[PDB]
Amino acid sequence: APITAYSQQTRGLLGCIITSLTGRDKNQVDGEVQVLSTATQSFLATCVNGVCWTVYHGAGSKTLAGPKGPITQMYTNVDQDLVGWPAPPGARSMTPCTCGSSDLYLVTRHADVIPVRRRGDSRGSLLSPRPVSYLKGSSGGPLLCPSGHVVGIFRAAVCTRGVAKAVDFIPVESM
Amino acid sequence: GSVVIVGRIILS
Ligand SMILES: [Zn+2]
Repeated sequence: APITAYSQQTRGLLGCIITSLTGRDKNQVDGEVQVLSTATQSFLATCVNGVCWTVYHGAGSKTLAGPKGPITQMYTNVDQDLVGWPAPPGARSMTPCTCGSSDLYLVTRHADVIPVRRRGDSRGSLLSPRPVSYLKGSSGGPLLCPSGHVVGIFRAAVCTRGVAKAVDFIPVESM
Repeated sequence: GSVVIVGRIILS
């Protein structure tokens, strides 16, 4: 692929449950994509223009643990399945695509970078299909064009019989 | 109950 990615974990359980409860995260925040957890689920946020964006089926209407206590959504749009918090200092903010490319790259929670064919405003097909369990936890993850700009964030897999062949996504125009 | 940054992905 043309983009590479790696993860670095920042907390595990005890730190997780304790920080959701308290709402204060003193950790140093880095990188273009935040890995997120709540009690029940796991998902991604993509930093675009100073907003951390993720899927409403994952964050609900929750605050995001921050340096100075819990951070309030500044964007909450249930039908689009989109929410937005002002990104914490440290986040690497990315930029909206304008090249209109149809070669896209999905970045997953594991930092794989997998090729996607843009098919509509909000649909993209996996060039090589994957098991759906491999995309699990990756909602909110970025779809990249080949110069590394946001075309959208990952919403849901389209899957028959446990293999994922396409993906719905929230097109960055929505953000 | 607040969402928590449990890790991050660095882009290249
Ligand atoms: Zn582009």
